[PDB]
Amino acid sequence: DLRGALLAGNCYGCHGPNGDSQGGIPSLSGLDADQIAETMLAFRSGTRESTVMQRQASGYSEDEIASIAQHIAQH
Amino acid sequence: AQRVVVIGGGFGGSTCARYLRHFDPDLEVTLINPSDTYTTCPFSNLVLGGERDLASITHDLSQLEHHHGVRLVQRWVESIDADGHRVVLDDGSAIGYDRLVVSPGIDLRWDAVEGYDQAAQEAMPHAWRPGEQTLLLRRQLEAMSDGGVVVIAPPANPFRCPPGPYERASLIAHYLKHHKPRSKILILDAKDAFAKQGLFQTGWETLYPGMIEWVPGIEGGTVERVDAATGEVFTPSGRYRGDVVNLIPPQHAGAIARNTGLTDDSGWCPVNQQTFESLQIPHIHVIGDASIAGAMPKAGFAANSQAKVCAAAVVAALHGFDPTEPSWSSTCYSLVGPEYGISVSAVYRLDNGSIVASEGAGVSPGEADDHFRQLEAVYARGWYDNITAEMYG
Amino acid sequence: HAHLRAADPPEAIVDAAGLREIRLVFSEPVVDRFSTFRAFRLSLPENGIRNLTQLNTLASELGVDTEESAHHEVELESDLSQSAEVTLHSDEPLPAGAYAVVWRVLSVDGHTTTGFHAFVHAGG
Amino acid sequence: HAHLRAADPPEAIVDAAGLREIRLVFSEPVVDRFSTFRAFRLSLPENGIRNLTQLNTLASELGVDTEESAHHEVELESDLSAEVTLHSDEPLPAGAYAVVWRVLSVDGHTTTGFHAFVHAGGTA
Ligand SMILES: *Cc1cc2c(cc1C)nc1c(=O)[nH]c(=O)nc-1n2C[C@H](O)[C@H](O)[C@H](O)COP(=O)(O)OP(=O)(O)OC[C@H]1O[C@@H](n2cnc3c(N)ncnc32)[C@H](O)[C@@H]1O
Ligand code: HEC
Ligand SMILES: [Cu+2]
Repeated sequence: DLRGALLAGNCYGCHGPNGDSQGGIPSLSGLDADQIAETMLAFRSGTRESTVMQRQASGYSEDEIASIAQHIAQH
Repeated sequence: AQRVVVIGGGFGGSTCARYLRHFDPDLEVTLINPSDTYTTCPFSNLVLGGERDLASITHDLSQLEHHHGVRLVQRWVESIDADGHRVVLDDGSAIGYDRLVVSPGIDLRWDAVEGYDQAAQEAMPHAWRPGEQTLLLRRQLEAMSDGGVVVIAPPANPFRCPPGPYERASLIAHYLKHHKPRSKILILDAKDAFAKQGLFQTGWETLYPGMIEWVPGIEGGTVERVDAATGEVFTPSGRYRGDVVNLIPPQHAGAIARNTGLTDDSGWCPVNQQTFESLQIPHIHVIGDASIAGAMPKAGFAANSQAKVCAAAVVAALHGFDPTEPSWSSTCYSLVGPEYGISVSAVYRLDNGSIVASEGAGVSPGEADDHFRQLEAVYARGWYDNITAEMYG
Repeated sequence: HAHLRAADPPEAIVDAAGLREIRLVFSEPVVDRFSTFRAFRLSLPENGIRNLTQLNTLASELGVDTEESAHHEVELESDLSQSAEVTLHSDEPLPAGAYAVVWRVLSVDGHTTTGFHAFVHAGG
Repeated sequence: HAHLRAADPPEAIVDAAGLREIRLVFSEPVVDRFSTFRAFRLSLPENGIRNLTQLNTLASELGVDTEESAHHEVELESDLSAEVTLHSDEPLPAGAYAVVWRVLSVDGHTTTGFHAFVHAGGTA
């Protein structure tokens, strides 16, 4: 669906086209749903320290985080 | 075969063209832009600070045709036939559309600051549109003798990239600190507050102490008049002279949006907050700086973000389905110095027909260490190479 | 053409405690009846000027014609029929400042020119 | 050690009407008791000065250890934590000025320097 595509599309803005980073910001492509979701939430609550990932991660609900997670790994 | 014509190959349009083919590869997608190449205003501050050149921030649009099958037309769009669903070019040719995406960026308001018309831009460059102007200002900074004063006059909201003038100050300072250490920067602001003000000022105090003076509008910082002949800026606190002066005039939507009647009184384009279809001419969509997008800054990231939602929405409209619920994000990274980075960042969400920031949005933390600034600098360059890859790879 | 060849105060920053006399020397003589001289204390930019080119630029917005301006006029008395040597008086001495002397002059060759001379009077 | 990063008034010619203080900003803080500031109103030559290099020449003649000189010293009460504001009770008259210092940082290093400017008068 387009819903998931829009939730996810913005991640490519920093993380590179379909998760392939040119550098600096880590890559996304070589990660599965579970890893993505589990660290989104980790950044969100603070558990995992971010420079900007909490600012971004906090912008999403737990449901949306699952959609984003799925869609990036599937694609 | 259904047709989408996209006007402009910058942050908005190129992202739109690519995503249109991603969302429906059955579309005949034509993107129109005066040039085979695009130079980014982002990172042009590093050109001003003599860290890169214009080539290093210029990109080929050819990949959109070669790889993603977007017909790339190198022309100016002169006229929009809204009724006849056609676009007229500068060569006299025409190109028809079932749905039109307009992402033309900004024009400078020539009638806004007394003294500053089209002719004033050679001596008193804005450089708010990159290329020729970036080049002119840098050559000025290079020719300025040590001990001179650079004047930067940013405008009132709203304008393209609200931190941009303050990163410009920062990086010009970086160039001055290592080549012209006596030189001074003077910001004559129309506003009483700016983006990431706390962060910039702490950055300036530590990287460029004593280099930079900031005068708010409330203390007579506003530019009422300028004299392009004499490097003079006139303000309620008096007359100032700059050895180099960067005047940044208030802005509005690109000519094509204005001329076509897509803009309202404010000089920006009102649009359906969900679909970015124009609230004024049906079947034309407006993205990027030219749009009125609620909370969303006039930033490159925003344009790119808006482009995605827009692509999705036009395929929705072209295949007779309801538009989906949309999501956006924007993040403006500023390099206070090449190894000192700060950010303002947000995710966006429709809330009562208005685009609004989610909770969580904010600027870099106030009381952080040097490592943190270094990292955000690394990440800024990451974003830059990444987002341009997405548009032009 | 009657051009400025020399002047006192000269084109510089000078201590001139009681300045009451400004002297102009022109390349040809000059017709009193058809020559005008005016003089202004320049109100400098807030962040000031850094050299004499900037004195001159600023001084050149004035001219014998000018009306209301940023600057402040100092009433003068010409002391001359025909002469290459013009001398300008004020009863009281001049406050310190950047000054511009602007003229329109008829040469004896029949030509009209305009011009200016600028200096900085530092006090003393 | 302790270099000057900014000064008010700037190293320029200015209309500083009744200037009652001079403000200096250094790269790091500066020890009060051990640091001395002196200010001199410059006596400019007959011919005057044509630019800032020549003003900076004229100031480098002076120093903190300076007894007999061409120029007139001025009484300043000093207030020092990297900004120094030199104060005078009386507003300063028009002049080319020099401020000169010997300055001790907290690492025990000394740095001397000068900052010159031209105050060209004007009114309140
Ligand atoms: C000036 C500036 C901007 C800036 C920045 C720093 C500076 C100094 N830093 C940024 C940053 O760190 N992060 C960020 O997200 N944005 C930053 N920006 C802003 C960014 O430049 C703009 O917000 C962005 O450009 C907006 O995108 P948009 O697509 O709306 O405008 P554009 O990129 O300029 O592209 C417009 C293109 O279309 C062509 N054009 C215009 N009219 C026509 C017609 N009639 N026909 C054909 N082509 C047209 C233009 O030539 C241009 O290529
Ligand atoms: C969806 C919209 C997004 C997903 C899913 C992810 N991001 Fe990012 N991201 C960014 C930076 C600079 C970092 C490094 C961490 C930091 O300093 O904050 C990250 C990190 C991640 C990670 C951890 C990766 C790892 O290998 O350890 C994941 C799973 C991740 N991000 C997913 C930058 C940005 C950014 C900048 C403007 C945006 C919009 C996003 N990230 C968005 C998403
Ligand atoms: Cu003649």
